[PDB]
Amino acid sequence: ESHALKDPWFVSYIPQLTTEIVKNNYEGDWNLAKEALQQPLDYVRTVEEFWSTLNSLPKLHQLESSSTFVFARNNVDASYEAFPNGTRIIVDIRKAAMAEKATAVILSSVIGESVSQEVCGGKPICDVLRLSSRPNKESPELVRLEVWLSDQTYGKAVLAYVRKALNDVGMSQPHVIFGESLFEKEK
Ligand SMILES: [Ca+2]
Ligand SMILES: [Cl-]
Ligand SMILES: [Mg+2]
Repeated sequence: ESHALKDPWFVSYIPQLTTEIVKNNYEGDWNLAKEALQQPLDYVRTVEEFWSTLNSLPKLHQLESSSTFVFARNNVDASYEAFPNGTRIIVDIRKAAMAEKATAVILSSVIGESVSQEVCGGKPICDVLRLSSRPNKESPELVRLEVWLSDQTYGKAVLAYVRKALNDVGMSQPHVIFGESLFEKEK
């Protein structure tokens, strides 16, 4: 007795890219780069499949992979340009011993529709989730989680909800950092 997800999520991994590499090889189109370079993992359709696929991922906090893992609702295009008026919520997890649980909390909150129900009036707004290793000199095991929203007017409220969710299960500054980045600004 599987439990269906509200929507299926297409899960893949992509190599690390840069604006210049995408400009020079993929006509500036990050979605084309993704289509050209991704490897599929699964199209998750049930709660059980979600957990199976998540548990199969590399330990990004142990530098097992340089790839970005993407979860895309209904296989939506995962480029900024496919999110007009959108924003990204960034969650940086500095503490390696918290990365797996933070990832589980954030991904399950969205894929299980808690964010939609509790923040967005039941409308699907969070349509892409990304997960990457992003070490820096201050934080050599940093994992970066991104939540991409189709409508920037929900950004502050989604951030607050996800922050509270993490705080409630033991994860707060300085172990995790939150930010928001409008797609129109970044572009
Ligand atoms: Ca296509
Ligand atoms: Cl915090
Ligand atoms: Mg499958």
